[PDB]
Formats: sequence, C-alpha cells, structure tokens
Amino acid sequence: FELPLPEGWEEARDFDGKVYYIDHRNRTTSWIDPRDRYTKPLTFADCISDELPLGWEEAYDPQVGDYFIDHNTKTTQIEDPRVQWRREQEHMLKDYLVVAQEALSAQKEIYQVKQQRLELAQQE
Amino acid sequence: DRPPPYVAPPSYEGPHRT
Repeated sequence: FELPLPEGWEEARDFDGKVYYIDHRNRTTSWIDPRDRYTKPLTFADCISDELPLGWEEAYDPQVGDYFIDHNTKTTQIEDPRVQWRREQEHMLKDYLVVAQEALSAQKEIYQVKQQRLELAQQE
Repeated sequence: DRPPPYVAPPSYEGPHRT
C-alpha cells in the first residue's frame, strides 16, 4: 500500500522545483518525507525486510504449530532461524566483550602487583 | 571536486508554493 501524508502536512515546491514537506502542527519544514520513517532503512546496517533467506520456508503443523523448513539442508526445526541468528550473533558479541573486560582486568592487575608486592617488604 | 553546499528548505514562517 502507498502511505498518505499524516494529518496536517503539506507538500510545497521550491524555486528549484524540489519537493519539501510542511508540518503545520509543529510549524516546521523539511526535505524529508515524513513517511520515510517507515519505509526507509534507518542505518546503513538496517534492512526493513525480514524475509526468510533463500531455501527457507514457513510451515504450519496442526499438532505442533508453526515451524520452519530448510531446503538447503533437508532439515526442519521449530525455532525461527532469524531469531536464532540474532541470538547467537548477540551471544558471540556479548562474550567477546566479556573477554576484553577480562584482559584489561588482568593487565591492570599485573601492574598493581608490582606495587602491592613491593609494599609487603616494608612489613619485615 | 567540491560538492554543492547544503541548502535548507524554506522556513515555516513565510510564503510557500503549494
């Protein structure tokens, strides 16, 4: 479907003849189509589309419910592969993060040791 | 080369071709 302009917006033309958008409610103007927020990626890493990738299929079993077929690998599974992707993507980063924290924690420690050790000597 | 400089749209207060 083609979205219509939200309530109380207006198109206008520049001298140039370019289109811009008048938002009367807020007494503002813009080069940006307001419905672009729904139809445009919001980042060079964003995709609006959540299509299953080539070879995957949605399926419904009356006993078991929704499930997914992977024709690439002659496989079926319950879990949305998209969801499991995002999960194990995140789990990858979330512990890649935690090792870096472990690293600094140690290296900060290895120099705190050179001081703390020199300290106990006085206690003699 | 050099790109054309940024142009803002006509400000709200003022005349508009609609």
